[PDB]
Amino acid sequence: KTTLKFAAFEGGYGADMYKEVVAAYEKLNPDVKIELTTSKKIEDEITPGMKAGNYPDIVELGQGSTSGLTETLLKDKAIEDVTDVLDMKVPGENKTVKDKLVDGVIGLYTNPYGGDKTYLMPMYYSPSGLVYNKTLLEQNGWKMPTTWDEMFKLGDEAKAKGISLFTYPTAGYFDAFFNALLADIGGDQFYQDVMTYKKDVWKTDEAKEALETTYKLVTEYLNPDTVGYANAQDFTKNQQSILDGKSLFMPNGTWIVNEMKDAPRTSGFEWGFAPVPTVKNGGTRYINTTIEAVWIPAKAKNKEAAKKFMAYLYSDEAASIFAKTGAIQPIKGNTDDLASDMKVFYDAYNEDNVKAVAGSFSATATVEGKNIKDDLYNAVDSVASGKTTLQQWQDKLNETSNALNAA
Ligand SMILES: CC(=O)N[C@@H]1[C@@H](O[C@@H]2O[C@H](CO)[C@H](O)[C@H](O)[C@H]2O)[C@H](O)[C@@H](CO)O[C@@H]1O
Ligand SMILES: [Ca+2]
Ligand code: NA
Ligand code: NA
Repeated sequence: KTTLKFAAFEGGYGADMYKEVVAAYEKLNPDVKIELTTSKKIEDEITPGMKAGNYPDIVELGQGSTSGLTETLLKDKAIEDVTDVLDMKVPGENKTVKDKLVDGVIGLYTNPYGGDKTYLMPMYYSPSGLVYNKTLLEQNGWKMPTTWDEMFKLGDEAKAKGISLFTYPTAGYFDAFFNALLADIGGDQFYQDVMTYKKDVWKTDEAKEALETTYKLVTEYLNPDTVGYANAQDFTKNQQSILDGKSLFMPNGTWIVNEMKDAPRTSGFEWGFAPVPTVKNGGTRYINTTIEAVWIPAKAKNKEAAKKFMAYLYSDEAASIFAKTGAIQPIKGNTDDLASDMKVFYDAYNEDNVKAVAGSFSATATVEGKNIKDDLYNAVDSVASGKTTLQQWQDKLNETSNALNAA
């Protein structure tokens, strides 16, 4: 009867998840009609509607997308406050969303403005770090490095066999990379200082070491085809180098299995997962808790019906549908009885001296002509191409961060 418009980003977990979730919600609430749209370019799909005033009612699109639409709408104050959804009952169950959510998932990612208001409800619960061919390392006797000195020495040995040490799909995948690396060096509070634009945080030795370590990685041990493929159309080709054995490591999450399931691979390939190495021996290594976001535009016409469907996305019925391709909703018990192909990822949490890290940059203030994500993530391509020095990389980060601190 009543029509709801839902637009969901199609990623490594696939688009058939939302087709099956929408149909299940329409089975529970037959008076609700959901016009589902899935696309790998959500902004280009819904922009004609937003330009014509026909906004979607609910959008699944986490931060760090290629278009940056979620961050743009947060800057423009165009995303509805959905704090009340936490206290809403999940359709078909006798519990609230806040009761089912895992502890600590509400933070700077879900509350980008820094307060207790939730604007981006957490989607998925994927650990992020480095993925590799477990078989290739074992056949060459190469142990998984825990430090970057072991990492660079491994890159020297791999190049003698025609293998580059490092690659990445797009430069945006350094969000989880730096989240772990910054917490590896400076610690928990230091990472929060970076996300909250603490004064002169990028002039600290901890922040300089994270950039210098990433500098040597992308200027010497990078696959020569990485930058040329670091786009929305060719990012799977950089990931394909891992399956072909031409690259050893790349930063990614649990969606990589279903995303590359039909791709060719070296004989006996097996997915390996590990946290991002730290700098010091025996130091704590962090695993990034990568979540996406579901939200409601401020210009949506059917906000109440979208809130009830958003609460349904945390039901057990929707969780079982999402988990078929590796998408683990951030609800309790969802890491129990995990699929076999997810075990190699979540078992990394059981390693010694390994903690979790989560969050993104604070959207509490905006400065004209400055994006801190471009100066840290997107700048990796310029650094790898040789157009940006280590000092220039650090100076622009400090200038933009301190400018956001004063705003
Ligand atoms: C190129 C692309 O769209 N890849 C998506 C991926 O989005 C990327 O996620 C990483 C996370 O480290 C980073 O934020 C990057 O900027 C994003 O483009 C999705 O996370 C997954 C799962 O939805 O599907 C694709 O791989
Ligand atoms: Ca120091
Ligand atoms: Na997962
Ligand atoms: Na999977």
